[PDB]
Amino acid sequence: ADVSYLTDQGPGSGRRVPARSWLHSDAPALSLNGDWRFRLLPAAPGTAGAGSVLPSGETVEGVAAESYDDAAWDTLPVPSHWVMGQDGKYGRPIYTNVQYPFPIDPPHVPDANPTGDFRRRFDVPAQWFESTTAALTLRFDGVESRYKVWVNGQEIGVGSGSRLAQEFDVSDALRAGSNLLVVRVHQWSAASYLEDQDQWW
Amino acid sequence: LSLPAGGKPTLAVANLRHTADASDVVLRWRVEHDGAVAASGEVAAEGSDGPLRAGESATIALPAMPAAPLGETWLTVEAVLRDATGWAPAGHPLGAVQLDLSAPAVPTRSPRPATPLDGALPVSLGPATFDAGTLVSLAGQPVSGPRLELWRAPTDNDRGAGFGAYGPGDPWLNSGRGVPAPSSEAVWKQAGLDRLTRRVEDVAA
Ligand SMILES: [Cl-]
Ligand code: NA
Repeated sequence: ADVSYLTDQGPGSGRRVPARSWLHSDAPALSLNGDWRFRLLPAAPGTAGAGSVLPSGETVEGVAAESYDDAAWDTLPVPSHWVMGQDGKYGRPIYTNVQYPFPIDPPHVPDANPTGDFRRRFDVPAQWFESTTAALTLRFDGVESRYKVWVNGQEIGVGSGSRLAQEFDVSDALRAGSNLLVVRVHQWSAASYLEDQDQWW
Repeated sequence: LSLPAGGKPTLAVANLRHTADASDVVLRWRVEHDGAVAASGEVAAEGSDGPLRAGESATIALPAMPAAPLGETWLTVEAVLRDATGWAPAGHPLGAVQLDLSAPAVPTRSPRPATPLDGALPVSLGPATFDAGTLVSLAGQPVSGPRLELWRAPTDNDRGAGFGAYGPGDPWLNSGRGVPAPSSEAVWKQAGLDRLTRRVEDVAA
């Protein structure tokens, strides 16, 4: 399983939609915001230093599958930061001004890399698949830092740019009725080198 | 101590005292093969006219001591008090010297450097057990490591900054006062030597 996306120095990958304005449109839309199933892993699965981070039997990217046992997972509000509002259950904010909190060894990041897996079931109206609709777009307005996205088990792409919006074309992955969105979010990635603002991580 | 070519071990002795001769001292020797005593004896600290006098030196040939053919052979000589005083017991040591007499070493033959393989990592090797390439036990007990360390708990000297440091210049210059500099501890902490992080680049069978 290829996890070079974590250290890649490119703009992101997959079914990317060309950049456009954030507009007030009357197009049909829905918010995926709410309480999502969540777990925090101490390391990025599939990396050389994370050989036993996942539960027995789970494959590196098996979290994407529609056939997945997440029964025991906690829930986390989205939007939120996992290091805020949880009494430290998932770690705490880290404040640096100039210094990076990891070695300056671009584009490599530490083995201790809090990685959040998010699983969200949602419904999409049957009418969105009629010919009056040309395409279906999934939009993330902000994720810190890099993340990979799967819809109904299909890899959709990888996003970077923590405070920048990113749209993906999910026309071919969605179906009428019940759907699964899975997002894996890493605290540290190659993008962290571009994001050394004087603020809390 | 020295071993003159084809000769036997030679002990140089100097009585560096202000007044007393060496009649109160006995020179004890032992030869050990990998730490186990093989032979041992005593000689007296004698000069050209009785006990070695304050300011006098002598050289004495010790018995032949052929090297063990395998392992290491070490000679130890110690000057010890013959008799108790009010402040020390009979046989109290004053100082000691060693000489390596070992036969030419047979360095053990290390395994050839090997090319990494594809596929599964071993889960155990000899007394070691691994969980995805991470050590978890040795000889029946939980163990972690090895982990590189460059830090040591700074000594009081490591924390000093009065004299200068000797690194940046010939130490014989500037009356041997060094070049003004922070403490070792200060530079170690500034370099982050106390907080090294370990990143795994790759693991392979
Ligand atoms: Cl570490
Ligand atoms: Na910063």
